Amino acid sequence: SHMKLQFNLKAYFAKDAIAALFEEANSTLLTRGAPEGQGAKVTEWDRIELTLQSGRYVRVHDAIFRLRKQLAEGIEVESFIIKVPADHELRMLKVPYIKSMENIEGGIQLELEVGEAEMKNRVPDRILTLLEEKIEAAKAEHWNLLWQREPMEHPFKEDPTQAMMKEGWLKRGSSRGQWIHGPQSARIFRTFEKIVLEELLEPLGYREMIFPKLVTWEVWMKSGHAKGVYPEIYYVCPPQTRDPDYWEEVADYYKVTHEVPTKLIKEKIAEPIGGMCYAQCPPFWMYVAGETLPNEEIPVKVFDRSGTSHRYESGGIHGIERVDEFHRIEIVWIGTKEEVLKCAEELHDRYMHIFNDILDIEWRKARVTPWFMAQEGLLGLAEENTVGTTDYEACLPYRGPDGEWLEFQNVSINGDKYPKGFNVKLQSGDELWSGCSGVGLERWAAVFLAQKGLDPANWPEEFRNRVGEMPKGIRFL
Amino acid sequence: GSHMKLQFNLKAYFKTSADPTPAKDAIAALFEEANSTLLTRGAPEGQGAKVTEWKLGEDRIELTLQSGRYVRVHDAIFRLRKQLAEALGIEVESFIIKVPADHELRMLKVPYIKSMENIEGGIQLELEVGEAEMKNRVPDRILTLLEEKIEAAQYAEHWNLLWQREPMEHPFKEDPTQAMMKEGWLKRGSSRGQWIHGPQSARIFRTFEKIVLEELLEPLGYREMIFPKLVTWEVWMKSGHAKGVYPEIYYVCPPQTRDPDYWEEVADYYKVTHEVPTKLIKEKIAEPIGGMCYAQCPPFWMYVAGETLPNEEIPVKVFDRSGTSHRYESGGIHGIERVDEFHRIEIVWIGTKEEVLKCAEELHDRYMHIFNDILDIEWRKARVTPWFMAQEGLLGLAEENTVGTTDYEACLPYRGPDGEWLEFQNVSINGDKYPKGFNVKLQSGDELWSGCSGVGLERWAAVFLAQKGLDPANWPEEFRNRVGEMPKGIRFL
Ligand SMILES: Nc1ncnc2c1ncn2[C@@H]1O[C@H](COS(=O)(=O)NC(=O)[C@@H](N)CO)[C@@H](O)[C@H]1O
Ligand SMILES: Nc1ncnc2c1ncn2[C@@H]1O[C@H](COS(=O)(=O)NC(=O)[C@@H](N)CO)[C@@H](O)[C@H]1O
Ligand SMILES: [Cl-]
Ligand SMILES: [Cl-]
Ligand SMILES: [Zn+2]
Ligand SMILES: [Zn+2]
Repeated sequence: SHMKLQFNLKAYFAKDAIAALFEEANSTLLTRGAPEGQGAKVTEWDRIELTLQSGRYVRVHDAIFRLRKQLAEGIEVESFIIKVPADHELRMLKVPYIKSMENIEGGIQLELEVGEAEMKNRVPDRILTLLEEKIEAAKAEHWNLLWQREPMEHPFKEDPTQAMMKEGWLKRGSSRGQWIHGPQSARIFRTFEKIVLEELLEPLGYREMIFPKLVTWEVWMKSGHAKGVYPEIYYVCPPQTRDPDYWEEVADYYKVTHEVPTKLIKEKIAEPIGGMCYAQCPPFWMYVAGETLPNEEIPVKVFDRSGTSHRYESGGIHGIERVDEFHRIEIVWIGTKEEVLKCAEELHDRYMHIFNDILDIEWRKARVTPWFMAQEGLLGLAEENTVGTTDYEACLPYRGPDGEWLEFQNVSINGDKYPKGFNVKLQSGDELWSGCSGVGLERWAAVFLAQKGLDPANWPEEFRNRVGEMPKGIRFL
Repeated sequence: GSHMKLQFNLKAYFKTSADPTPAKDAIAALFEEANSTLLTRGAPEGQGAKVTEWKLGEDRIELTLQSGRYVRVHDAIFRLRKQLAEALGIEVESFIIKVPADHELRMLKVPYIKSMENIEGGIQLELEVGEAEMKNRVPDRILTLLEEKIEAAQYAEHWNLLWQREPMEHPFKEDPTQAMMKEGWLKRGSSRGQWIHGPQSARIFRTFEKIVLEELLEPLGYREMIFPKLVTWEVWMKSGHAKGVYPEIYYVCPPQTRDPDYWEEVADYYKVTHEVPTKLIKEKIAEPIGGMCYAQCPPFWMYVAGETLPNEEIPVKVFDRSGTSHRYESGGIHGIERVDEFHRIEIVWIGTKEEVLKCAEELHDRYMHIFNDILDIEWRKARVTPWFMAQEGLLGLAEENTVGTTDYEACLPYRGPDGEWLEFQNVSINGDKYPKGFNVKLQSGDELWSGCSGVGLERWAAVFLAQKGLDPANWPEEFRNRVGEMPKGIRFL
């Protein structure tokens, strides 16, 4: 039912002549209605008690400081109620500045808890917005094909991870979804990196940088990840102190029992400062944060390959196609909208050549949900049509004729999100855009070895040329 | 030191059958026999364990056992249990250990220790232990623990010169980090002691890395691997780091669940306040599973853990350069010479003692060429406290004269004529520690040794740029050839 939004405030801050002010304040001072007469109205009333109410227009905490002006010839809060319309009931949720939440036979009734400082800082605004966004939501990722290569014959049908484990290419690491790469598998990773460097990054004029791998909340606040990335983060906590005396109990406990006291260690570490590299590109942005670029400096074309990314993926035993610790080449570009779109197309042309002529794999491209929207809790598609992600996918023969194709890398136009988030300006003042491309080496390896096999004699001439003589593994009895 | 005897004193009783009375005399005979034959086994002349008194009861064959260094009372009582069960439930009354010590120790919370008091000659420990603990060899580990804390309470870091280069002219005296910041080579990252390297600084790192590959790793036949960067408690237990690495690790905690409903409260908090609720997040993460890469080599050893290597497969010569190392160093605002996040090439080798010694020699020879001929820096090397001991909280040297660490140090002219030199890399011989810790064997049954070498790229840069400056025109020809044409940085208004 069409219930109405209602702001309700009880507040208090010798004179009888205030009858020519308060009576007319309900028709002159607070009458600023948008569609019609939608201002603050009917209610009852230096303890000057106010019970005045409002809707979306001329808010009760925007009108309460307007009465601070008129009466000038601190505000203490008593009761605050927000009646929010909702077509159906909603689950109980704890949200700061909310004391009570109740679903009824009408909608949702919130009981907020604010001071005058909280009213000034716009607290009821964000609570409303969030609650309205939860009721608006009260489905699925987007996908459509752009191009696919003609089907190929697939003489190799085995799981490449199984094939790699059997043949001593790699082994499982100690941590969840983690691998140790022996000489052969390492040779494959470095050859993919050499290809991306020589066939893409150098001819396109990209410059190497080293991005930080420990990412703080500050970065993820600016990148928007602080909006919903939490389920997949590997959190990092420093110790509360470096004082050995403080850690002696833990060390002594271990030395006697041969078990590390993980519960006591958790008390002795600080709250998390952030987490391990997740999307890779965000910590780069502190390099350009608050800066203004001269127009001759763009497009800024940069890449990183200096470490591991960590994601707490879904449970189960997987191959190197799905891991909790991975190795990516992050490619980032910044410029005008036109340059960002042009840079993206330059990359597509270089990726096409690589996958067709060097790896000679069967692959496709598809428009999907923007990486940044997915990683902060959202789905669907971006508002601007030029903004979004293009996914690169390839078949894994072992998965069967109907198996799902593996996303092995992406290319994204991010719009002005990052330049806005990190406050990066252009000298001319024209809007800055950015893009990025993530190359997953474990994913390239899953695709290549699933299609081509582990035998150099069956790999394309172009790849084999770039590999050199394959190294030997470490053999055991 | 104290000459006082290490002694063990156990008051206990058995129950290896259904309850009798005093109904067997062979008990008296086997205790006298054990003192003369059984409890002497594994002990030098007259240093065996002794049952010094015994009495019977209702299913209680109570005895007072005594011993020293060998055939310890927690080991000897199971020798007696096997006897008193095959010839015909251990409960402990008291477990006393007297340990020689010069100085008195501040008592601390240690499991299975009821009492600790000073005596003449050393320290007396009354243990709170049962039969499971004795079988587990808990008394042994308590003794090792106390011996470590007694050894530490005596009269820091060791240092002795091995080779030094003839002093060079030092025309550049700027702090290379300040110089690099002013010229747009790098900027500080958001995290404590963290840096973002622009095109110019990254070019330098990559050139060092190429020098190590081409001048060392390739001609010496090293094979690249990729070691894990998130390190688990399992790895650090086997490496010994679990013994005291704690004050300096960046701890890693996974979420307790991926369930988005569990994390809704966190996201909602941020959306309303614009603040990340770090206190609530700490409640929602799991206990730490380990921490970020610290020594780099330990997680490799999971590759060889519990395996046997064929003799034709050694020496095993591998390296890793696949990511970042993280250490919670001492506070203060510093340059790239003192960082919490660094990039190292970890070089590892495994084989026999003589092969490991040889591989160490080969690396030293290649390093000497690099620093003398290519970087052309003023440097030295010195024998120092073994890296693995220092990261366990220990000082001094290993008692095997060949086991230890050689540090490479170089002067930073901005620190002045008397400033401390900077350690920029090391080469270590680690003995059997890692093969033993991870259970790696050799087919021939001969001992397996390993070593490692850590090349810290930030440290190479701090040293090279402090001595040579940031201008390529003043760099050595051999270095300038390898760098190629330096790239432009990103210019700001
Ligand atoms: N758990 C994982 N295991 C292995 N590779 C992964 C994993 N997650 C992502 N990748 C690789 O990283 C690429 C880009 O990751 S992404 O989430 O889609 N997008 C981003 O993070 C962007 N910032 C670009 O890197 C993917 O195409 C995939 O190849
Ligand atoms: N906090 C740090 N910042 C930068 N570089 C470091 C830091 N700590 C160590 N290194 C580099 O890593 C090298 C070896 O580190 S070590 O602690 O001495 N020893 C080890 O951990 C051994 N496993 C060898 O890697 C040092 O010589 C130094 O060059
Ligand atoms: Cl990130
Ligand atoms: Cl480590
Ligand atoms: Zn990105
Ligand atoms: Zn090492």
